Amino acid sequence: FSDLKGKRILITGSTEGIGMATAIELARYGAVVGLNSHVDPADPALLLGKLREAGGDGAFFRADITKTAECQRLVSAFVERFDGIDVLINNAGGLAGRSNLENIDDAFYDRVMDLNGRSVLMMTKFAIPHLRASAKASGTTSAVISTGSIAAREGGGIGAGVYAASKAWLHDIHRNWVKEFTKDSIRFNIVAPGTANSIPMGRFGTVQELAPAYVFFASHAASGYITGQILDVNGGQICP
Amino acid sequence: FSDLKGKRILITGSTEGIGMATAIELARYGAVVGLNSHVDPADPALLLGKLREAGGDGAFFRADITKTAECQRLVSAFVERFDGIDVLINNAGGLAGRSNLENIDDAFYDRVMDLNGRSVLMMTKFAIPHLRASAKASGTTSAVISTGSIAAREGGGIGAGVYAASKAWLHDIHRNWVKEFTKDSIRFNIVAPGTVDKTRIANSIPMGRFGTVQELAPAYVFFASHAASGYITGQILDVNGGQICP
Amino acid sequence: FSDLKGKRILITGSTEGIGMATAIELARYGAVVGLNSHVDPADPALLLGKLREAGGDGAFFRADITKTAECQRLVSAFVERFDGIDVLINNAGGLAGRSNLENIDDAFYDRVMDLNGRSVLMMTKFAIPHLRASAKASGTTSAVISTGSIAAREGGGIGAGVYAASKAWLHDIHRNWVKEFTKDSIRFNIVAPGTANSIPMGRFGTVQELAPAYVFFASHAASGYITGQILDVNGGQICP
Amino acid sequence: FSDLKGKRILITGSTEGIGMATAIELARYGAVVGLNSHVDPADPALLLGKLREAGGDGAFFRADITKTAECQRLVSAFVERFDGIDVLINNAGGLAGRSNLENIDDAFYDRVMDLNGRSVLMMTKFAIPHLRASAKASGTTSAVISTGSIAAREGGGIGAGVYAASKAWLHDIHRNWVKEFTKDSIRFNIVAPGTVDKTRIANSIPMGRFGTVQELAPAYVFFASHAASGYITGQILDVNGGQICP
Repeated sequence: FSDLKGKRILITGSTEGIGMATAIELARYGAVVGLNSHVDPADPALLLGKLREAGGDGAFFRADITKTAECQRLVSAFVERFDGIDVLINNAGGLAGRSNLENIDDAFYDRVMDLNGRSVLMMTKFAIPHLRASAKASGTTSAVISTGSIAAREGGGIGAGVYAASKAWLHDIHRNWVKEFTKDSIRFNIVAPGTANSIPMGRFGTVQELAPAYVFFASHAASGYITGQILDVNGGQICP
Repeated sequence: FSDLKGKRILITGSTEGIGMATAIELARYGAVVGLNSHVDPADPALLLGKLREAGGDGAFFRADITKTAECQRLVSAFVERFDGIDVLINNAGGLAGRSNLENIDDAFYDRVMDLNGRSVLMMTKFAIPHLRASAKASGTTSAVISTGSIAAREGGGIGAGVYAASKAWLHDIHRNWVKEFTKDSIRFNIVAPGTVDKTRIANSIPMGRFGTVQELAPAYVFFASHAASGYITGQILDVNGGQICP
Repeated sequence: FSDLKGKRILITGSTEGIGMATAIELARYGAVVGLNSHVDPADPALLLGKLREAGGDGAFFRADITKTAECQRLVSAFVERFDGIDVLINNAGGLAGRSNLENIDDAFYDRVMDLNGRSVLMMTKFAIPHLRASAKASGTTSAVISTGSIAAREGGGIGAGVYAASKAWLHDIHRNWVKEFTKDSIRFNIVAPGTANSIPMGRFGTVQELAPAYVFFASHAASGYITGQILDVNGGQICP
Repeated sequence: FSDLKGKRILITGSTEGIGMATAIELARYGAVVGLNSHVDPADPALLLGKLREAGGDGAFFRADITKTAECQRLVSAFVERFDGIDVLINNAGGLAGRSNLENIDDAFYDRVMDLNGRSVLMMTKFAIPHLRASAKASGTTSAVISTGSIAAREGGGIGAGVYAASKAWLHDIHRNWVKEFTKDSIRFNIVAPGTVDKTRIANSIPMGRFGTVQELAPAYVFFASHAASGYITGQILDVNGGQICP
């Protein structure tokens, strides 16, 4: 993954969990990583230290990407700082509460779909021209990676229907983006985490077991001929 | 399909296309069909005449189901007329325009997702109580049938990404509803049309032509009948001339 | 399903279970049904009586379709009797024993694949020219229906790996046949039965709940624009 | 991928194409690679020289793995040389001809299914005991990686039906092996190439060209490394320039 050195990678929802672990793993190969959350972390400089300690660089950008204006602002701020985008990682998302169908109102639907649907759509939209520029300059490809879910495939847990559907939504919109943007040499791939006795490996995954898949999809040398794919990382929980 | 006689079937978006053809075919087996559109058909009496001539009955209910309040109102109106719901057919939906990703704004996203996402969610939400009651009274099952799409599987055409995604959204939410509502003896199935009535799309179809609405309706009849499909739930039947073989 | 009247339907493995139930249901719409098993049933005339009582007709043909020569003989015998084939139903198949991977030898592999693979391949092969002729004469379509399985999708039970794989094999070869033979107006579809607490409906299916799907796929009026599809009949056991 | 140093990786069909490229890329991380072909390469010393120049080691083993006896013999030979197996890569396979269905005879069926079905079954069968022992000794996982195909998903080209089916067979038997062998800390994953090195096939690929073997190898390296993919089993990674997006 020597081709990740100096690559400018914007990761949404990356101050904790999978996003932060991915940021660090990418930074180990010299990536320049834009961290993001809707809230300021306790110690932003510490996160930056971990990126630089690993061998890369970066910055933290606060932005609430449930709002389209904020997606625009985040992309513009990242490009102002680093002069472009080589990889976008759509990682921000989540359940945003649980509700059986009969208790779902407009507010609940809006909340879940803004977090998991509108955010990914608009982040990607605003990143496209920068990703297009990146691939043109490098003569290789640029990349989008999005965090999917097992729930996209088998409906998710009771009360998590809208969330599950939003991930199926994501998995399929990537297929559309392959059709539109492969001509621009932009690749699109998904890492789909699982959720214990329904898991063949008999345990939940750790963030360290998720990060390498993102690194793989980020590197043109590793995955340059790979686009429109979903790699499920779930200890065998589903074998699609 | 003799077990469809008297069954009360609410079909959203059924004044034209697949919905109207399905309504007529169900009426042939004596179904009582609720026709619906967001706008008034120019003569509802004629459409209802066709249902009765086929051998069934029904009524027309105007409701713009992109609005949650309208979904509640439509279910209430149908239940006011027929006291209950035995089958809900979520057929309303559509592209609502095309846009390359870089031209998509909030309005475009909201429009497509209200038409294909919010609508089916809220229609199903408001119908489920009645479907539950229906199944309990009959001792068999009640049914939800939703119109999906090939685009749920392979991303749809350029400009149709949000539509495509909204259909994948539907296909997967049905899987969730199987988990929640199979205990209430409610079945959930999808008919996923390919291309229904250009040369390039036809060449991508092994049968070399687009489908007709008459070729779509029988799949809905099959999924509506407990006798035919009583042990079938959580499934998608693609009707597409071989355009995709999933 | 009024267009099934007089349709000549050859069903392999149809003296018991799904095959016999399907034969009867088709006969209710006036179909002429060729029954088949590798062994003579106790009372062949009784089965014929059930077809005729339902409203159709038929005959019983004994043939061991694990052997290609027997597939040829069965097709030739059916056509000798009824002058053609309008629908082929590949229903013969089954586990043929259970074996964990380490105990699988050539004999086991051969047994399972002859029953589930070679049989379907060769039955369909020998039927094609008759199915081609049927569709040309009717001006509509002729049809192949094959019995698949949930096991094609999720690997089957422990010890049933070769069986499970043979069903995935079937599901995919149908996709190839769509490409080759749609130009001949021959349709190909699959009914995929499930196998209790892993089943949302909380029970196993009955043969009566399986038969209608076959009738649906057999009728041009019902499924004339449907080819290359799999309808899983499994009480929600998998929602693919 | 530092955890690949010294790992003993048996790759069937690895004197050319994807197998040879994968062998070399693994050797770069210090792997000990068993090269195999059903026929003798014209100079094995040269191929082994490339493995050592890359930074690894290995040996060549001739075996026609369409025969079960040869599968046993190959595993025995590799284990005789290196005492065990840490990763098995089932890469041997291929069309073995094309035939329209009406021209397929028993010989055609047997040939394709021995090459793509029987071979992978028996190679995996004979390797599993050693993979089990390997995982126990290391305290991590051992791995099986098998070469699948786009044809497993969408039926393959005209004439390639049995090949296509044999790859679907493989994709699904891996799912069974996850159920049986995850308890032994053996992982099972598939790399499914699309088209690897005509104008019509290229136009069906969004990237507008066939893949190269160098673009396939990294996926195998990823699946071979417990550090990279230790929580990944029962998966298929398609490497196809967008030809199918499953």
